[PDB]
Amino acid sequence: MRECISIHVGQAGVQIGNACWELYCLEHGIQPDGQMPSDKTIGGGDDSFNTFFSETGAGKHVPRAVFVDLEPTVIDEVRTGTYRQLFHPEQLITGKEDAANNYARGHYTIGKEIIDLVLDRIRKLADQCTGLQGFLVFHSFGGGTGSGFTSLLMERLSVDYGKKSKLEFSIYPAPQVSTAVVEPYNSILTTHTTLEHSDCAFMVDNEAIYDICRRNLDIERPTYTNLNRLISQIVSSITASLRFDGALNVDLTEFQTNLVPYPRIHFPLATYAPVISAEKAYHEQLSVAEITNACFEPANQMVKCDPRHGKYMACCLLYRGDVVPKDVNAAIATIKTKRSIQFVDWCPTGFKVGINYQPPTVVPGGDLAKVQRAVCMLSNTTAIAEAWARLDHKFDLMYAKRAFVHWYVGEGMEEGEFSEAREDMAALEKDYEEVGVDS
Amino acid sequence: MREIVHIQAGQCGNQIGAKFWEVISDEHGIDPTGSYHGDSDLQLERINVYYNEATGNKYVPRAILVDLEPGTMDSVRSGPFGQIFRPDNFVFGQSGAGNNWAKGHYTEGAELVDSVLDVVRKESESCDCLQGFQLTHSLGGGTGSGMGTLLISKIREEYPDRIMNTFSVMPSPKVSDTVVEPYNATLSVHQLVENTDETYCIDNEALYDICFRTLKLTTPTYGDLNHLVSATMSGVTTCLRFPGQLNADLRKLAVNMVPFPRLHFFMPGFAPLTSRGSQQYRALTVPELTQQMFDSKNMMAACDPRHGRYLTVAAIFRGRMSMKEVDEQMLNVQNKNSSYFVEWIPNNVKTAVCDIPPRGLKMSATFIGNSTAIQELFKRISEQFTAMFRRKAFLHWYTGEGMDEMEFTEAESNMNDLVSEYQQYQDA
Amino acid sequence: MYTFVVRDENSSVYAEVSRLLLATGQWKRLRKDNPRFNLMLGERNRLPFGRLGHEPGLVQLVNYYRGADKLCRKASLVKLIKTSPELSESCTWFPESYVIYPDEREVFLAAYNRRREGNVWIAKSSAGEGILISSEASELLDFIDEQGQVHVIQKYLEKPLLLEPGHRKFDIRSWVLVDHLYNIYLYREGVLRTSSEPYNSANFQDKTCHLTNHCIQKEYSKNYGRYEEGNEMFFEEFNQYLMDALNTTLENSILLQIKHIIRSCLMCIEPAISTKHLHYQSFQLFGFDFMVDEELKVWLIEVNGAPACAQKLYAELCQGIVDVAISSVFPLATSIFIKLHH
Amino acid sequence: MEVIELNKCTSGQSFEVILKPPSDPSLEEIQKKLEAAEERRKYQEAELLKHLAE
Ligand SMILES: C=C1C[C@@H]2CC[C@@]34C[C@H]5O[C@H]6[C@@H](O3)[C@H]3O[C@H](CC[C@@H]3O[C@H]6[C@H]5O4)CC(=O)C[C@@H]3[C@@H](OC)[C@@H](C[C@H](O)CN)O[C@H]3C[C@H]3O[C@@H](CC[C@@H]1O2)C[C@@H](C)C3=C
Ligand SMILES: Nc1nc2c(ncn2[C@@H]2O[C@H](COP(=O)(O)OP(=O)(O)OP(=O)(O)O)[C@@H](O)[C@H]2O)c(=O)[nH]1
Ligand SMILES: Nc1ncnc2c1ncn2[C@@H]1O[C@H](COP(=O)(O)OP(=O)(O)CP(=O)(O)O)[C@@H](O)[C@H]1O
Ligand SMILES: Nc1nc2c(ncn2[C@@H]2O[C@H](COP(=O)(O)OP(=O)(O)O)[C@@H](O)[C@H]2O)c(=O)[nH]1
Ligand SMILES: [Ca+2]
Ligand SMILES: [Ca+2]
Ligand SMILES: [Ca+2]
Ligand SMILES: [Mg+2]
Ligand SMILES: [Mg+2]
Repeated sequence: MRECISIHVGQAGVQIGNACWELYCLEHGIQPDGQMPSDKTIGGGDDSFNTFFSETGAGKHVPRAVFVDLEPTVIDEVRTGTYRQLFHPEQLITGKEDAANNYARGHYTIGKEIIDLVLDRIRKLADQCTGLQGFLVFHSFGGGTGSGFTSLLMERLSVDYGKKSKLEFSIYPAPQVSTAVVEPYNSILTTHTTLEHSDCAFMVDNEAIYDICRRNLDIERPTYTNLNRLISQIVSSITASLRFDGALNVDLTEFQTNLVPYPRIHFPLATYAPVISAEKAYHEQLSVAEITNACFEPANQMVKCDPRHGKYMACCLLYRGDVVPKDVNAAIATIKTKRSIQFVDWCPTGFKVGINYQPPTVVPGGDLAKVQRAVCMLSNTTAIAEAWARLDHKFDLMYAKRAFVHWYVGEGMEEGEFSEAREDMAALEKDYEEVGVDS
Repeated sequence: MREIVHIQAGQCGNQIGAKFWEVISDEHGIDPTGSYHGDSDLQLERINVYYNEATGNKYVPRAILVDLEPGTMDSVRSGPFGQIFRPDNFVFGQSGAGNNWAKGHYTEGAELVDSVLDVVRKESESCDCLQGFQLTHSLGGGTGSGMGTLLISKIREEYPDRIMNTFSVMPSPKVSDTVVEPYNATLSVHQLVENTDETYCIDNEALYDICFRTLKLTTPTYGDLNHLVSATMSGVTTCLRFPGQLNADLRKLAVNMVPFPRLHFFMPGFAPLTSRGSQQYRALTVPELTQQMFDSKNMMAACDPRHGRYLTVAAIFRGRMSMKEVDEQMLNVQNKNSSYFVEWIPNNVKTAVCDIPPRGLKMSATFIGNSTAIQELFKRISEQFTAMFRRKAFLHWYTGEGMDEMEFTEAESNMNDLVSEYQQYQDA
Repeated sequence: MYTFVVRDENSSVYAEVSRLLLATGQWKRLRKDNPRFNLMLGERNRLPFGRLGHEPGLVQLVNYYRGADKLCRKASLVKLIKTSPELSESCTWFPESYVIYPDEREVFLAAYNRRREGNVWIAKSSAGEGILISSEASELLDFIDEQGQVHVIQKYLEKPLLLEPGHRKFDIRSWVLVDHLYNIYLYREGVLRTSSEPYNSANFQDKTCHLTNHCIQKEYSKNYGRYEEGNEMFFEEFNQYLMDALNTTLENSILLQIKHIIRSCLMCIEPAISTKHLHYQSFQLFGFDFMVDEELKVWLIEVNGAPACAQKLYAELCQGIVDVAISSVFPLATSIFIKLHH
Repeated sequence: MEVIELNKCTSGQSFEVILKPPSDPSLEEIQKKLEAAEERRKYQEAELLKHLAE
């Protein structure tokens, strides 16, 4: 048993983290009190779930997590929430004033005054670990804290934990739910600074999640709560192998090994199915074939892009529920001769498959319906570079006029960092094109 | 939890200041005695942004009332909510400024400015995390214009890392015929361009035309104008005092609205446009709110938006309505008139929605635009300025207070530069 | 009020389409870099498909199919026909072709040895001129190495159908419109780009009776426009010729094969380029070029992704594009096409 | 079309299917960046106070 520590930064990180740990408790049968009746070994043990939960003598299971926000308003809800007894106050860290949607303010100005505090709080969790694997870091691209402080934290983590793995869960900005015109700036800046420090990052476009909620959950105007409960399902599907008994993706290092051939190109595309509304009176349960096929539909992806016009470097299929290998292999056979699936020449056309018999756990009173089988596909395709293209184009439009730049320079950041970050993104697009494009 | 300190200076500043406080006090369920009788718990969630507390649960407005004469501040005490204000926060002189910028900024005002900052300092010390200041004043007079900008400069010197926001009433020959107002306004704008992060251009020219042409008021009063000003100030501060995601604090607002430091002068807008004491029988739909708030006749700046381009826009819808329909309507406006929005600032229109509506309305919409068309306003002021200054007319009223002609030339040059900067981004 | 942008000023076809949309008074042209559009008349190269379909409140449509270049590149088309099981060697309407780099060199040489034991071929690339016809492989290989980019070696149809009087070669251009639903519409009006100089089996170097390009016929020919105006014969005349000379019809002897080939090519790549469930929609106009031998067998020569149109046919075709490819998605306030059902 | 590494347990199982074969900066440097940014802030504010003093 090797421990995993989750770090939630900024509003998006915290609120998404709330949803995840709520789902984890339900999945493992852990109460809001922290008590877990099915845990026969009191005050310790090295089970699979212990990778995410530590134990006390009173039989309390507390998440190996730290919450960090430069403003107190969001984490205050966690301090007074239904899961207040779950975390001990040390894990919840807040400042007085936030980064004001300004990367430079979160990274340089404010970030400098709380970084040592956060690291010391993280060091206390590490000391409780007999064999730490690394970290899972949740944050937005667009926020000043999610972007600026996170990149500072990742740099410090590589220094204090040079051997540990670090995975990202990143929220890609979407106008339909965005709160700042400079999010493209913040996204490029944090991606540039974090790139060499992250081993595998799962991007989630709010646009994709928003439309899925509208389209499949029939929600007219999706809220963060709507978005986050869906996001938590995807995150749960991905972390399930670390929290349960299995042989696929048992440790953080496996994610890089199975999904990331090239270090810089560490952004796997997540696709999830099925998403069914709980408001629908009854529902025809989808087969293994149907949910698998849906993994190659752009409308089910966490990032809208066209994998047909890119190449695959790796593909992992994560099933939860009533699934046997036989039906999966048959589903893949049908799909392979039906859809356009091209791998890079230096890679085998294959799928790594993991099955967890336990069906997806849903939040009681939520909008997602209970299904007997679900799947999350993790595919490293060059098609996700479309998201980099879009983001970089919006960057160029504003930066050409130097719009809003004075806000960053005012925080101590040099203008030269903009072009440096942008040129790094420019090389990143080229890398993707080299791998996935021909004549 | 992040406190704002409010300052009102001069006759206009105190009149619109008081009218602002009684309106928001109402919206937050606060009576003239300073006690909370509100039913909703939303009214109290962020009420610390504008109010302080005390034993017996007394909510005291974090406001400082300033003037070089006692007259207008006497009116504030007498009529409600005159007694909600902290008595020691009344700072006033006796001499007056005589509609003279120089007197407010250099002579008369200089003598009173220190006692004002002492009160500002005491308020700032009570704040867990001060975010900035908001000033209400006019630019045409002497105290609000001259002493107001002196205060802004001295406040910035002591709080250089805080946001400075102002509600600045621009002078109009239709409302006031005092001949030196263009001098006072031009001197003030010079100051604002340098020392504020956000300035709402509340134009008496536009306020008059709305009352005359739309509200059909043959002889509008200042009460009528302040009715429009009050509704606007409530609308533009909605995202600051209620639970929200967009522009929740002064700095985030400035970061979304101000792409270049000098271009921080906003055109406010509102719908529906109503008159005081006049009950509207039919509430507007989401489509109607959206069309009206973008209508040139609903702007408080007296500039034609069609004559320029929007750099950034903030929209606030209040009342119980469909978020879906609001999103649709705000989308079609941009898609219908995409040419008027600069293309080098993607998604430059942000929308917020608050469930709690203003008094007397089931729903309304407030518009905040950073448009290059605002150049027309400064261009109007500049012409009135040069007509007199090219002959040095009435200048002795200022040189008598120690000012030199060069200070006028510099102010004029800066405002003209501001106009040209707006023009260059209008042709980008 | 619908909105569109133009990113290809050189497109004569979509210049006319742009004119018609404005004439409706229900369309508005925006700056070419304004993202809030309904319709994009995109560029020919490196069209940013990745930025489409990400504008909330807008249904976006573009006049190109991402990936359709697989069909509109000479090297790409050859590889497509061979590898695609839907086509494969079960394709009897595509001349024997090989891709050669300055690779199927050995396979082409092996084919060249068998033909020698009618052995005339033609070398050409996607990048007027730039073409060489020869009976000797060494001449062709030297040219491919002489040139820079990749070329395609294809069997030259030695026995083409010849128009009389004149004894002259020719090719057929068919315009095909594929809409967002992947309906395949064949424009009823096609055109025959004819050669003016009589076909000569002996001399290949005098490329004017062998190449039927409109530019070459007006720059290397002295008989330009003598037989037909602008060396362009349309279906009504050609149909009458086939009836008088061969007692057959255009529909029966040729058009059936053309419709078959068109349907085959486009159905093959459908799963790769279809936008049915995409966040943005596509349509595109194609230019198919065919050859006909003396036995009235139709051959596919190539497919053009950015085709022009015949002068007389611009008004009708461009209007049809608006009716079927644009107004079908953005409705306003008998058909000239033949729907190739599938 | 080959299945490999089939692992089974009570919670579920995993395997791999092949359809076809193939054809950091130090703490020192970080401090130097953060303090260099802070100095640029201090300089910018110092100028503002100097300008306001004039
Ligand atoms: C009279 C008075 C006396 C009193 C003056 C109040 C005030 C407020 C302060 O700002 C300054 C102004 O008002 C200054 O006002 C000036 C004196 C010094 C005084 O000096 C200062 C201070 O005095 C006088 C005016 O400008 C009054 C205006 C003038 O239009 C130009 C006149 C037509 C003109 O006579 C013929 N061409 O209609 C009047 C139209 C305006 O009436 C006022 C009400 C009438 C006005 O309340 C309402 C507003 C909302 C309005 C629309
Ligand atoms: N999916 C999802 N996205 C969120 C959530 N909260 C914020 N976001 C997105 O995050 C971006 C804004 O960044 P925030 O995380 O809110 O800002 P921050 O990290 O708190 O940093 P500050 O600027 O200091 O407030 C926007 O694009 C939002 O759409 C959330 O709860 N769920
Ligand atoms: N394999 C072949 N056998 C006989 N003739 C051929 C041939 N390949 C090409 N041609 C002749 O070549 C001419 C066309 O050249 P080609 O179309 O390949 O180049 P191109 O793409 O620059 C012209 P377009 O795109 O307008 O059809 C035809 O008019 C035809 O007469
Ligand atoms: N909208 C509005 N404008 C006012 C009010 N009072 C004065 N003004 C305007 O302010 C200018 C006069 O300045 P004033 O504030 O009275 O002088 P001060 O006391 O020295 O600051 C004129 O242009 C008036 O039109 C008011 O209550 N409402
Ligand atoms: Ca245990
Ligand atoms: Ca590392
Ligand atoms: Ca005195
Ligand atoms: Mg925040
Ligand atoms: Mg061609």
